[PDB]
Amino acid sequence: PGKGKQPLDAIKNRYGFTRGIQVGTVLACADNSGAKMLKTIGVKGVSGRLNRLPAAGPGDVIVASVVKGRSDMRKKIVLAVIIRQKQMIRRKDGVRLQFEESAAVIISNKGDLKGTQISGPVLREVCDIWPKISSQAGSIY
Amino acid sequence: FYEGTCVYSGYPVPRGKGTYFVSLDDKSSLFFSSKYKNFSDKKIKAKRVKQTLMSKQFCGKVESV
Amino acid sequence: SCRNYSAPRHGSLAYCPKKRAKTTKPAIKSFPKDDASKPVHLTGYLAYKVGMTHVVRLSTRRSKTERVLKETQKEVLDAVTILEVPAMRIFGMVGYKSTVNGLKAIKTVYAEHLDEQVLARLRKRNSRSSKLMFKLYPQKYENGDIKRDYELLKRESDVVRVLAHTQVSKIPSLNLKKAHILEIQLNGGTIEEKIEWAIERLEKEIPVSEVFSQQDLIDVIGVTKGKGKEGTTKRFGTTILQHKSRKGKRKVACIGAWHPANVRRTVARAGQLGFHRRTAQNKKIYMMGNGKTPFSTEYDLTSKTINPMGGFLRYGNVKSDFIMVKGGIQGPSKRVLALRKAFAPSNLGKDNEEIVLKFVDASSKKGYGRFQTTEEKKAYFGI
RNA sequence: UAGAAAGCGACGCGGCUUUUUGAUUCUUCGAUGUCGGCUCUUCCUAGCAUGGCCAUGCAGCCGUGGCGAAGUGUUGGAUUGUUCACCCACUAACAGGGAACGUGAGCUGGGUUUAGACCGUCGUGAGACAGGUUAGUUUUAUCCUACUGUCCAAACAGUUGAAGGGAGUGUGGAUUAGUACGAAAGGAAACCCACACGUGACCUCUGGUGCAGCGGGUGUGCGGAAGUGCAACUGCCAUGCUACGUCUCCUCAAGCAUAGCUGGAAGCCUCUAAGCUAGAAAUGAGUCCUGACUCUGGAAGACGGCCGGGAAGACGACCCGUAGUUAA
RNA sequence: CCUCGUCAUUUAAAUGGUGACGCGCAUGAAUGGAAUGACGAGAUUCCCACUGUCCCUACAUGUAGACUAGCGAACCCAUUU
RNA sequence: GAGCCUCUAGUGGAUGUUUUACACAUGUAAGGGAAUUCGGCAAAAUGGAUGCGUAACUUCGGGAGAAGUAUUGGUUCAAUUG
RNA sequence: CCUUGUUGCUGUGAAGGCUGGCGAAAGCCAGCUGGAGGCGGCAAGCCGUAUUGAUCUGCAAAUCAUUGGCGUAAGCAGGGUA
Repeated sequence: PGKGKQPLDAIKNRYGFTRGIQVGTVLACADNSGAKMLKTIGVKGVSGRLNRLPAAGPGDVIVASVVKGRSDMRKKIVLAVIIRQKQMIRRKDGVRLQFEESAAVIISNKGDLKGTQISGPVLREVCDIWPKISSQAGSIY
Repeated sequence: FYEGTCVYSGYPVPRGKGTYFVSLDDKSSLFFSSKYKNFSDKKIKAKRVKQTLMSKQFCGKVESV
Repeated sequence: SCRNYSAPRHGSLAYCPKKRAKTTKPAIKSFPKDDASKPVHLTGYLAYKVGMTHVVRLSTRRSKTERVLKETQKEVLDAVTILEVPAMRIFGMVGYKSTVNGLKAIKTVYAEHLDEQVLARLRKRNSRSSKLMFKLYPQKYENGDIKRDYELLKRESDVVRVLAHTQVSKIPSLNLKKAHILEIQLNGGTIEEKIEWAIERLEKEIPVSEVFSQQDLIDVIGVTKGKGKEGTTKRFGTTILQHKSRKGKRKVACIGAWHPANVRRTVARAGQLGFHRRTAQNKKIYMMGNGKTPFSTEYDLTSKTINPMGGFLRYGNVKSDFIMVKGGIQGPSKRVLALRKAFAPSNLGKDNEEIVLKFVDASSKKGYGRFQTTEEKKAYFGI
């Protein structure tokens, strides 16, 4: 539900994959918007329990701050979608996948993309729930 | 039913075993096990690993294309 | 003072005290409600745990409200357990009467001829016996005592159950010469019908196909694996303490307040873990078959038995009839289990769907198994 | 916006609580270890979320005031020794408290409060300062009782069920539907599917581990090679164990608040004075775990040790075998 | 003292650090005042590398410990718990 | 005359059992990388020799091994210390 | 205070000296030789920072492990004397 600053209006179904990315993780930005590295500060949809750090998998929306990028863009808070992950995932058909490096892509409150082109490969399941990503990805797996 | 053929070893992979590794070059590749994935990372040439189907074909111990 | 932050309890109090089970063989203690509107039928059976494998099935399950036009079909990979079920033999019956103190047994009646395997349960040490066990009982057939006995059972009873034993000599890997004995309830019809149905079948063999069929939901009762004496970190799941502490980190730090001046039964302590009775409800039968008849799917046109290359690790090859069920089951290989018809029917959509298999894995369970049959291994290697 | 009372409620008046700080000195000075955090359990209600309802200045959406209810929840961080405070991020929501200001023979030792030393202010001085600063030893259960499991009281085979325990909770998407309702702007209401946290099990797959097994090299020993010690390094990996893996979790009955039916008192009226109907995440049962006293059966021998194993194990105990698909 | 002083910089967020300012409860000149180099098991803040400190724990080794032969104490004690 | 391995010369006992939990000395770990805590306490990482290349400030002596980077085994040869 | 014992391996490279170049002079720049210092890294030793580790009915009325500080010198030590 939409509360606080930077609310999200476009909620989607989670997949139950392993959660490789958590608060504290620094990861690359894959789009052409001008950010380069993002530092993870929160995850949408997490209600929390004692002593556990919030974590995310592919398809989930993270809150992050821009730690490398153009001057206009640094030290600001932003929303992004996780498109690939280095931790292993299992499909319901039993196939297992693993990428070389993790990455995310920046979005608006309405779920629209910030940039126009995405570097490198993207996970098939993400393109099923975020249809706009299908248009501008490098390859689908 | 098979999952495919392992990239490094040449071995056919049974359904429901092994893993795909996807590089930033955009290629997807299938490995039989962690053993042979690690040998790729460490740049061991497959033709020198004498139990592999690749090595046996190269030596002419096994008839191939 | 109140504690600083909220958190849930560690472990469930539904299973405390967690003591060790008394013997390894379970009785079915509860049976589904009788209904006089149906034919006479049995309600349970005994089985032995063989091992696990995996299968691929086709599916088409989706939300009824999903707007997608196409009849999408999808492969799913699932893990399964195999149980061996040789035919049981009927050897007697018991009648019970209802009282203000529950059900009480009136009399028990046995068959004229009994097997060496069942008489062996009655003695303690197998190899030291005079074998004068049931030798005088057959006279009761001549005397008409049997005919007086049936009259009393038929006259004054509310519930009727048969006695059945299992043919252990068919499963050599058990190293066992004494049969297991179970008391099984009959539902349907009237007391008279139940008694006549039983009388017709003393000394005979009932196959598992009498009791269960494919796609049915069943309850499985068994005793879990044993793990010895264990600490609180494993027995109840409590967190490990700070790294620089003296006198040990793997413990509950505080076991009570000053008042009351005693330890409460709700606090975690070290002790026995594992070897307890547990019942798993609503497991579904994927397949039923026989250990030495080959089978095929619509898609896998190979013809093979259920047995993997080299057999199951400490068991060997299945020979009798078998059941295959979804998911994992209590206890290690070789333990006895009790099977029961489901106590009540399920409303969940995941339970009530059809099952269509396309592949079953038959590769070796020792090491990395990479062939499905000896023919493939002989073709991969030379000659 | 009319109007005491939807919501408020001046000036005055009566109570309850012990969670704040005072007031007093009854108990302990041949000693009851003193602040905060960590860990873990239970209780209270003055109800923050989640369920059922009543009023409204209740069109709808969002709210506000009240009633029965304590089953399940109430988080991750930055500065600070802090309880407290104040900000950032998430959330259905981030309510408030008690148990010797719960908890040091459970830990920790940052603060305070022995002996060293610096600064400011006071003192002729030795020295002072709920002013600031830095360094400063955390002992012992083998007794009794509680608590957790284990054996005996209880021959062997099959059972019974007194009594005790108890468990599932919540979020989202789709559809109803851009519908009702509204001038417009906006904008609701089952069934089905995905997930998180909690609970109980399991190794087919995938990670992890390397005791058994196979290989490799460095320094130095056994005249060389082969087989190898010691110092230790290193690649792979059976069985097993494990989670970062896989499977798992609803149905009756009596009825709260309320809203109703029939109906007198009191020819009318009226949910109540008798009687009846619908009714909550609450209560009591069943399915789930433990198993008191019992009940039914076989036979002149039965049972224990000793010997050998494990699917079981601290020791007992449990599951099994002994002239055989027995062992080597 | 008031006090977690005000303004700037460092963080997503600063009872912290550094830079400025000054009617300074109660700074200050051999009761020695001020600005640096080289050297401290001295006190304090930040960045890179690195990691079982942590999320969240799992498996394995040696030595004790349990059971057994030989040997064999003490603290403490109104005691009926 | 470091640590590690050998020659001369010298050396040893509370018994059996594969042995749970909790300890005390140690190893290894997916993805993340100080989120832990008063505080990076403990651990990990770096490490010898040869070459290239080295800042502010300074009492001109130093800073300085600054930082940052590359090379290294066996064999068979040339050339004579490179 | 008197008489004695106890310095092994390595790095850096002051004063003084010899060649070659530049300069009208004064004196500047290279390469080599030389080996100073309460100067650096270590050994034998002397000490006592951390783990607030082990032990606390101890091996011990102050010990043990790993980790640390100095080690060509206002350093350490035996006997005689005050």
